[PDB]
Amino acid sequence: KHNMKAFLDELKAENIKKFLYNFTQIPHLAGTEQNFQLAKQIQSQWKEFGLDSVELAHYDVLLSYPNKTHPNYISIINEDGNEIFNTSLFEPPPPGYENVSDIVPPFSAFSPQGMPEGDLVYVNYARTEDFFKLERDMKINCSGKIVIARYGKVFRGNKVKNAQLAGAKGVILYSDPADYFAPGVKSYPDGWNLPGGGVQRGNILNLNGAGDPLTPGYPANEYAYRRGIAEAVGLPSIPVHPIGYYDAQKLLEKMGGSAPPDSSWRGSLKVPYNVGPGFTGNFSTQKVKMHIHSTNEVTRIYNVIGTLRGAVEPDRYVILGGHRDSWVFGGIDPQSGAAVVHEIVRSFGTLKKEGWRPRRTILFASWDAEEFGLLGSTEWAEENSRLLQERGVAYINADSSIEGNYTLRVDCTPLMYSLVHNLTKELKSPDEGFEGKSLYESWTKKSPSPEFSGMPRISKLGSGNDFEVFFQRLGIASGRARYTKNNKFSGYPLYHSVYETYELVEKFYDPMFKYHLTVAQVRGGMVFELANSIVLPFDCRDYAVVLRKYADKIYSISMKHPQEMKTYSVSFDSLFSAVKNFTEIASKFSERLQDFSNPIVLRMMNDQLMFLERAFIDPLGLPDRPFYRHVIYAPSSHNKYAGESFPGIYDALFDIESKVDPSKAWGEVKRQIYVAAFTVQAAAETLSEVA
Amino acid sequence: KHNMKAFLDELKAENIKKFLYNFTQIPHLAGTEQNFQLAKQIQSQWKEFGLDSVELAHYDVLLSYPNKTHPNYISIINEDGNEIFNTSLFEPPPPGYENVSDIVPPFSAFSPQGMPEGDLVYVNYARTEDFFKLERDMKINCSGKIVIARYGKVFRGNKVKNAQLAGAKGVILYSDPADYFAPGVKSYPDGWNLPGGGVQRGNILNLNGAGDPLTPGYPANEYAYRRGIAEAVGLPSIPVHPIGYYDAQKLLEKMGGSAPPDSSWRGSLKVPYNVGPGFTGNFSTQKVKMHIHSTNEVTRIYNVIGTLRGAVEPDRYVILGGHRDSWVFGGIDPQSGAAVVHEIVRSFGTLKKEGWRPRRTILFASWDAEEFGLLGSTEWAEENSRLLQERGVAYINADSSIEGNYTLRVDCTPLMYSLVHNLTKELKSPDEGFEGKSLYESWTKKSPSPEFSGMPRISKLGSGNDFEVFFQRLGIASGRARYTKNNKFSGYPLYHSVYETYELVEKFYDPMFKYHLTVAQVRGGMVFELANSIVLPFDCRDYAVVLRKYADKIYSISMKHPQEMKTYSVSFDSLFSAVKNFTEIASKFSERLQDFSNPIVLRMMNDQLMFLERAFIDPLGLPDRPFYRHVIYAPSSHNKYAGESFPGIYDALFDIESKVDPSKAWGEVKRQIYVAAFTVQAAAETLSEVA
Ligand SMILES: *[C@@H]1O[C@H](CO)[C@@H](O[C@@H]2O[C@H](CO)[C@@H](O[C@@H]3O[C@H](CO)[C@@H](O)[C@H](O[C@H]4O[C@H](CO)[C@@H](O)[C@H](O)[C@@H]4O)[C@@H]3O)[C@H](O)[C@H]2NC(C)=O)[C@H](O)[C@H]1NC(C)=O
Ligand SMILES: *[C@@H]1O[C@H](CO)[C@@H](O[C@@H]2O[C@H](CO)[C@@H](O[C@@H]3O[C@H](CO)[C@@H](O)[C@H](O[C@H]4O[C@H](CO)[C@@H](O)[C@H](O)[C@@H]4O)[C@@H]3O)[C@H](O)[C@H]2NC(C)=O)[C@H](O)[C@H]1NC(C)=O
Ligand SMILES: *[C@@H]1O[C@H](CO)[C@@H](O[C@@H]2O[C@H](CO)[C@@H](O)[C@H](O)[C@H]2NC(C)=O)[C@H](O)[C@H]1NC(C)=O
Ligand SMILES: *[C@@H]1O[C@H](CO)[C@@H](O[C@@H]2O[C@H](CO)[C@@H](O)[C@H](O)[C@H]2NC(C)=O)[C@H](O)[C@H]1NC(C)=O
Ligand SMILES: *[C@@H]1O[C@H](CO)[C@@H](O[C@@H]2O[C@H](CO)[C@@H](O)[C@H](O)[C@H]2NC(C)=O)[C@H](O)[C@H]1NC(C)=O
Ligand SMILES: *[C@@H]1O[C@H](CO)[C@@H](O[C@@H]2O[C@H](CO)[C@@H](O)[C@H](O)[C@H]2NC(C)=O)[C@H](O)[C@H]1NC(C)=O
Ligand SMILES: *[C@@H]1O[C@H](CO)[C@@H](O[C@@H]2O[C@H](CO)[C@@H](O)[C@H](O)[C@H]2NC(C)=O)[C@H](O)[C@H]1NC(C)=O
Ligand SMILES: *[C@@H]1O[C@H](CO)[C@@H](O[C@@H]2O[C@H](CO)[C@@H](O)[C@H](O)[C@H]2NC(C)=O)[C@H](O)[C@H]1NC(C)=O
Ligand SMILES: *[C@@H]1O[C@H](CO)[C@@H](O)[C@H](O)[C@H]1NC(C)=O
Ligand SMILES: *[C@@H]1O[C@H](CO)[C@@H](O)[C@H](O)[C@H]1NC(C)=O
Ligand SMILES: *[C@@H]1O[C@H](CO)[C@@H](O)[C@H](O)[C@H]1NC(C)=O
Ligand SMILES: *[C@@H]1O[C@H](CO)[C@@H](O)[C@H](O)[C@H]1NC(C)=O
Ligand SMILES: *[C@@H]1O[C@H](CO)[C@@H](O)[C@H](O)[C@H]1NC(C)=O
Ligand SMILES: *[C@@H]1O[C@H](CO)[C@@H](O)[C@H](O)[C@H]1NC(C)=O
Ligand SMILES: NS(=O)(=O)N[C@@H](CCC(=O)O)C(=O)O
Ligand SMILES: NS(=O)(=O)N[C@@H](CCC(=O)O)C(=O)O
Ligand SMILES: [Ca+2]
Ligand SMILES: [Ca+2]
Ligand SMILES: [Cl-]
Ligand SMILES: [Cl-]
Ligand SMILES: [Zn+2]
Ligand SMILES: [Zn+2]
Ligand SMILES: [Zn+2]
Ligand SMILES: [Zn+2]
Repeated sequence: KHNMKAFLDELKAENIKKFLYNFTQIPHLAGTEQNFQLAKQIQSQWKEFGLDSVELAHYDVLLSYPNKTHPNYISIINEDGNEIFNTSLFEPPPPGYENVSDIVPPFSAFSPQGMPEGDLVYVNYARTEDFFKLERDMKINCSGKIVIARYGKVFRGNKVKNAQLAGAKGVILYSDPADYFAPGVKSYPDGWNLPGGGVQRGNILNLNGAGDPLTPGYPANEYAYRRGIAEAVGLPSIPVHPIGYYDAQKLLEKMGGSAPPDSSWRGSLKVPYNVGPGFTGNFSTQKVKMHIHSTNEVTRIYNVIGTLRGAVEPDRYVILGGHRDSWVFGGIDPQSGAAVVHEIVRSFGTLKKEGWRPRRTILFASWDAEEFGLLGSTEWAEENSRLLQERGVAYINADSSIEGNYTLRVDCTPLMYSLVHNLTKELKSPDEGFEGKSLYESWTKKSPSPEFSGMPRISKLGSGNDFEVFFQRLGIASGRARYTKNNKFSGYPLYHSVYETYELVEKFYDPMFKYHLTVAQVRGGMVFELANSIVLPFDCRDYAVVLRKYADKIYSISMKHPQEMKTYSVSFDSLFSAVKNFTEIASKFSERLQDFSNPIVLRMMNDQLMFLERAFIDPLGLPDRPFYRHVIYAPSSHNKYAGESFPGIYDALFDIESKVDPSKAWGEVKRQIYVAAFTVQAAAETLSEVA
Repeated sequence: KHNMKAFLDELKAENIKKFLYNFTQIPHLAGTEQNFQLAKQIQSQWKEFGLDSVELAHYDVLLSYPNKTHPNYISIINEDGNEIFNTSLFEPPPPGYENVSDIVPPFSAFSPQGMPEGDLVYVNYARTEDFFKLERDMKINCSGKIVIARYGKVFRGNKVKNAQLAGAKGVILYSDPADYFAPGVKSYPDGWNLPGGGVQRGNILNLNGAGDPLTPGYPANEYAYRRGIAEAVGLPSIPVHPIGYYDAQKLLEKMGGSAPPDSSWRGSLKVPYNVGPGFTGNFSTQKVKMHIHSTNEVTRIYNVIGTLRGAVEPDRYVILGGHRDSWVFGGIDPQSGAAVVHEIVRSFGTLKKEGWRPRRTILFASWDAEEFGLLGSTEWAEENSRLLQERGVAYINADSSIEGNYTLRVDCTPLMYSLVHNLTKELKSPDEGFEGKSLYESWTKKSPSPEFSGMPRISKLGSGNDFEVFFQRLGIASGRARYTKNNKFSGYPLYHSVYETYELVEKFYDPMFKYHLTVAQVRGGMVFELANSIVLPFDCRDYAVVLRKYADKIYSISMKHPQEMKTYSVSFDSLFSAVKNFTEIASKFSERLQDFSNPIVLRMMNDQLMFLERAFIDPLGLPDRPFYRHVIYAPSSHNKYAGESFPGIYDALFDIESKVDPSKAWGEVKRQIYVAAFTVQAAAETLSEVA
């Protein structure tokens, strides 16, 4: 038979291993010839694997690169202008790769050029609350200072935005061993820890979903009109550069000024973690100078798009997508994901060559330039938005399959919760001690739901990956699954470093490729069910449950301000009424879904299921973030990686006690309650009987 | 049999007459108790006629009314402040209605209050080109003046916007007999002409599609958050009032200053049509003073929504809608339309009681507050946008059925051209001299296409009626049809006057109700075909033809500026390429549509037809007009009643030789060409094979 079990059994750990090795021998930086060659290879292989059509979709987008003959670095400079200490120009390359060319040195993509010189202020993780602590409590002024921040906790672009708005003239990002060095494990190449010369690359944009900074709204095709750089979306206005903890110790060790306010501001280096500004007495005339010469350049990128035409509903699309571009070798990020996609395509192709086709169309995507701001996925979705709007059933992401080997991590829409529970109960756990048990059992044991006994944790989608345009802009039900560590937004120690290699994975993460295989079964099984189940495998009742949880949560935030809610008559009654109505109507829809040979009622009902995520989209977008249109979820305004629920109301309430016109601030809270209550009711009504 | 002929044969002229009489005995002003009672009557009758469900949908929107105890009027005031002439406080009521209560006196709805006093300037029709002529050529400054303008040619709201931006402190609108008095016809009650005491009511908003001025984007339901009046959409900032030509002669006769620039500025009154400013020598110390005391008030309105559930595709909606609120008796506007809708519902109900149901769902709507800015239709569409987005096949409007008795007038999307041609070839002409001939024959003879031999004229949809939200905001294929005169945007003489009565229609327009019956057959036949045809009756190839015409036209406007197109490299190549591609893909889709027992391919193909109008929607809207989202058509920025093609490019090019930064202006032209080329290509691609 051709069923899910046939599909799953065809997946092989050994193939995933072969593909990972093949994808990680040379760097595949977006916009480089090597990454174009890999795109062509993937295209050719997906054709040989059996897909109906496999095309490259190219765009010309703004990318950023260091200048090869004018390198970026940071100095401590004495009063005579002698540079007495310089940060490294590159990470010491790993064993056997010391002769690999075209390793991009560490840099912060999209940093402007500049050579700012000044006094350092240490700002912990550079979070919103860290700047509150500095400015409001400690009375430390960052204006005209160079800020030094440790990576971790929030997306690095939010750190830069926070430093910019604090008046900083430059930002230095570094990896503290508190966050990037697990006690009792060896540094690469002898274990999976970050050495002191390791450095995390990464872009520092604040795109808010825009895609290519020059073409918001429209694909960056051959005739596209581009904004000038001054009007580009999301570029930082101050220079930024990342360094490792050997170099960071040299910058931090001389810091004076005020003591850290408490222990949560202290990392693991042998320094005081003084906040500054500037250095202690003897070194007080020394300064820090950045030298940043990177350039932004419009550059061609290439997505690979593979189609497996559906037998019955070819106009309904289930999409499996993940990126292909990497910072250097991409041993984990993204090739551990891309190798799993490659094997999934191979398995679907094997069934196809035997005469099988999925009920609905499956689209497979190898996205480019994800590392530079989700550019490949976003441009393609901008080009194809009308098709995706009207035909998109679901999107399953496929970045790194493993970021650890402890347990599964799933983030998805509530519409997929039941699908994920049912699928994981039918898969074998790969975990030591759970042989013969289900993946559901091991996952639930290791990552219990905080809400429900005997259920696993499933998180909200935020952003920082290629599902963003599909979910937050277009409102297509989306999900992701990967293996993870026991720091959830910080990344694993070797993230975006030259040390993320095939050997890292094969030696230290997954030598038997069993975790990769389990992730292939989860991602692949989800796509199989979404593309093949007669009734789409979405349970609207699961959205009703979470909407009540999110309403309770946002009401509880507001109720920290009872006097103001009395004064401005701030009521959540409409939102609770909408949620109650959604619960009622969803329950009745579920009964009809169980209770109907009629393909029109089926498809009418499948259309109701498919357009339910779509109904949470507001065509006017969220305030000042027009590309985040989903009213229930958006990436947190303080941390792109985290999802926030009822984001319009959440941001209206955030730090509201600081606003100088409380009448206006609370009016905007009420406006957001109305928009949310209306959207929930309108989504509910899409599930009512149609006439 | 139950087929279109059965439906059409059931329609009766005598019933339409009975309904028109019933709907026009008392005023039905939006927000009044009389109009709520009529809503309840219509609801009850549509239920008895056989509809499955008939509900009222109410909203609380901003309306505007004169103050009953402080009337609006205009004076000529002498230097001592004696008001030596006053305009009328009401129109002399028509015979037998002199005791009707609650006739709203003439006023301009949404005028602010004020008592501005000043010198008059006469501005012809107050069009953009009239202000260009005054300000640029004649060097006349309207700042701080009261402008007097004749009604006609463009929507009165555009006149007010133009006067406001010229710096006017008040606007007086009047009906000139040149535009509102047909030579050789008697004034009401002895014929259909406007008497000198007649006055045209009408709102003067510039909503640009927003709906209720206080709740743009969202329905004005019970919990809605409202803007403050200062942030309301579309309200004028200067007082405005309309008068008849007896009163206008008294204001114009003393005008001095400069002579009218040419004869196109002279109407038919025995005055010089001096442009001013101010009065001739002897009266130069006299001024004009307005006294406006109207109030804006949030008021409940009621739509009636009737559903006839489809037998096969109940989740596909064909909508027949038109307004019910009138300024006074609504003898033509809108009850000549509403009576036709009532008879159409009655006829569909007759088939339904015999066991018939249409294939798709038909929704029937009696909209409220159309006269105050399309408020009822727009609020309901805001409430139901997700349902309409995903399920809306077509919208057919149904305002006034007759505005004359000369020939048919059809405005619609190109997708309906073939439907309209085919239907009119099967209907009998009601015209004298064409007995036994088709309506297509009489219509084509009387209103020949300017493009094609042996075809009738069909115009572009603009706005000024309830199809706006469906077509320009939501992108649902829309059409309208009515009988008209041989002044196309000016209205008929008694438009929005107390004289628009049942007797006006019965005596002077359509005594045998044969024109009303013909319009019922056209509107009703269109709804029948849209709701019943197996394949939706849309021909995508007709859109390809018009897109080329519109591309040629916009290129020709640009080519008035060859040096600038050379300098700024302004190319229309992408737009022509998109149009060529749309033509090719549409031709291939049409072949497949002819060449496919498979209901999924059918419905897939019907979905492609239904979503083709939707594909012309840009979710970012047009510049500064977020509710006009269709890229091919928008209401003209100079005349809400007229449609403009490629409006984004058209407005970027308008008066471009006057812009002080030509580089920026031409850059925006290029940006609009890219948006249009992309949208045309994206719409084309929705017709490609789906996978
Ligand atoms: C959840 O679903 C329920 C339906 O089960 C839905 O209930 C609706 O609530 C609205 C808003 O409260 C009701 O609106 C009322 O409608 C009647 C006419 O039917 C009006 O007369 C009422 O207005 C009067 O009273 C108001 C309140 O005191 C006054 O402000 C006003 O000036 C009038 O005096 C009022 O508009 C509506 O009838 C029900 N519909 C039902 C029961 O079918 C509820 O709105 C849904 N929740 C959300 C968030 O949508
Ligand atoms: C109408 O439909 C046609 C398809 O029938 C479609 O044609 C496409 O045109 C684009 C834009 O011209 C082509 O883009 C080229 O793609 C190749 C790879 O296939 C690239 O190598 C080309 O780039 C080079 O040349 C450019 C121009 O000189 C340079 O600017 C660039 O730097 C490169 O050197 C170029 O991107 C595309 O291949 C075809 N697709 C086909 C034929 O299938 C056309 O775009 C449609 N019209 C609209 C408005 O969409
Ligand atoms: C990764 O695998 C691919 C596919 O097997 C290899 O590319 C092939 O290499 C052979 C030998 O040079 C060529 O003849 C084929 O044309 C290639 N096939 C393609 C591109 O589809 C590639 O060499 C492998 N890369 C590494 C680094 O091992
Ligand atoms: C840090 O790097 C800088 C730049 O390369 C070094 O300073 C330069 O030294 C050279 C040769 O001695 C001089 O000709 C340049 O004028 C210097 N450039 C600048 C910008 O100062 C510096 O010596 C290095 N510091 C350390 C400690 O290695
Ligand atoms: C997950 O599996 C459960 C258990 O099989 C499914 O729930 C059953 O679905 C069938 C078919 O509708 C019903 O007859 C049963 O009553 C359901 N059992 C329950 C609710 O306990 C559920 O549909 C599956 N989820 C999917 C497919 O998304
Ligand atoms: C318009 O027609 C309607 C419906 O025939 C009339 O309303 C009915 O009037 C009778 C007699 O008063 C009542 O018993 C019914 O309750 C009404 N039916 C309804 C409202 O559905 C109405 O009187 C007519 N109006 C005019 C001005 O002729
Ligand atoms: C135009 O109307 C105004 C307002 O009613 C008239 O002026 C008023 O006359 C009364 C009684 O004679 C005075 O008590 C008021 O003080 C006047 N009001 C104002 C505002 O001036 C005026 O007479 C009318 N003009 C004509 C020609 O009929
Ligand atoms: C309008 O009527 C024409 C003439 O009947 C229809 O065109 C015909 O459609 C049938 C069915 O597809 C074809 O087999 C013929 O070749 C067509 N004749 C032509 C193009 O001259 C046309 O489809 C009708 N328009 C509608 C229904 O919107
Ligand atoms: C990079 O630096 C070199 C050497 O100083 C310089 O000549 C060139 O302008 C720079 N390249 C850029 C900005 O692309
Ligand atoms: C901080 O720095 C600059 C001093 O140049 C000053 O303009 C700014 O107002 C200061 N802000 C606070 C809050 O102290
Ligand atoms: C993989 O699992 C084993 C068992 O805990 C351990 O040796 C190793 O630390 C894990 N690797 C990583 C990268 O967590
Ligand atoms: C209308 O005018 C009367 C009489 O002058 C006045 O008392 C009242 O305030 C006005 N009504 C309004 C503004 O609604
Ligand atoms: C017209 O009127 C006012 C005079 O008060 C002046 O401020 C304005 O600049 C004038 N404009 C032109 C174009 O003459
Ligand atoms: C109706 O038609 C006849 C014939 O031309 C004519 O008496 C009359 O002017 C027409 N009525 C109107 C309002 O045009
Ligand atoms: N490849 S990844 O680490 O999962 N995503 C990248 C890019 C994310 C973004 O730009 O939103 C990052 O977080 O730096
Ligand atoms: N009833 S009608 O005359 O066709 N439409 C009204 C309202 C139009 C509008 O506000 O857009 C008018 O033109 O004044
Ligand atoms: Ca773009
Ligand atoms: Ca509204
Ligand atoms: Cl992922
Ligand atoms: Cl109409
Ligand atoms: Zn990644
Ligand atoms: Zn990454
Ligand atoms: Zn009307
Ligand atoms: Zn009207």
